[PDB]
Amino acid sequence: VIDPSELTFVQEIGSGQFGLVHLGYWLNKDKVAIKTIREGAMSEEDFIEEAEVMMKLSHPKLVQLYGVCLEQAPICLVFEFMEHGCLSDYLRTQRGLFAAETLLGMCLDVCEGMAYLEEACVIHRDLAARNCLVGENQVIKVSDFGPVKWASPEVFSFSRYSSKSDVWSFGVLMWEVFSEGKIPYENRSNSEVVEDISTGFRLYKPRLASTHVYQIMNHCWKERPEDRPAFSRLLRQLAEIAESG
Repeated sequence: VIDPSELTFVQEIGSGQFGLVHLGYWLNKDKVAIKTIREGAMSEEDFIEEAEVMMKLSHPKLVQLYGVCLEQAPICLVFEFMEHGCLSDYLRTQRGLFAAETLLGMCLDVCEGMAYLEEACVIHRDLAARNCLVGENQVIKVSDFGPVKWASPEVFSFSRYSSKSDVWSFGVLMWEVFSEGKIPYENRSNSEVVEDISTGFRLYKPRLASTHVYQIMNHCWKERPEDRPAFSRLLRQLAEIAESG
């Protein structure tokens, strides 16, 4: 589903060399977010292979794609627009207005997304509040798929990604959510956080996080990947708590 240029560009709303993100409209009708590339930022093949897989993946909790622009000019990906920006950003402002029953619902949205990605054998090498989008009333959707404060030990060292590495990250994101968007290990060095985690230190439990939520957070943070629950499991565990909580 290729887009020629039926795209109107409005404002810059995101960046990182691999292109910027603009708020646009497709056909003067649909509000969209357009991710352009740069120049020699991504091989044509890299971006093509990436777009295809992204278009292969679809879940209610992942950001939806409208199409791609290979029709020249900066190459780009047209996503649906998320009316509330990125979670992290939403969690920081709005701080003090969240009910625990609301923050957990958020975590559950990213978990459903992540369960889907997990089964699809996809690894989100950078799961964090900054890559989650808020839209249709609180609904959280994961994006930027297809930062050692979020890396599991196996990543720190061997750079061994996996589905479990994601869960570890998910754990940090939960901390992020429940702390209403605070910086994990803020006052600390990368070549310092590794020290603490390696000894058994874990992010402190946020006030809004109940001991039961914290428990799961600590299960995502087990040293061994195999000791961590799959997202498929995290989802059901989070559900129970939420249900009763």
